[PDB]
Amino acid sequence: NDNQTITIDLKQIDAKTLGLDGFSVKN
Amino acid sequence: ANRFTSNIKGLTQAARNANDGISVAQTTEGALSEINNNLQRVRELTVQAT
Repeated sequence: NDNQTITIDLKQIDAKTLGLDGFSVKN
Repeated sequence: ANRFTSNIKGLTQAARNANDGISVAQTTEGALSEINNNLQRVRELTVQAT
């Protein structure tokens, strides 16, 4: 029938959305 | 006897008319079968499209 769905979720995984934006270990 | 002859000829002709009526329904029913099959395939496609 209609409306018979299983929902798959997708999360944006990248440096910006992981806290690793600007990750440096030197000056 | 003369009245009987009218019934014999009348009923015999009437049975011929009844045979025509059966043919009309069969021809109409036959076309509906392909319409049903086309609808069945369309239903399958919508399941694949949604």
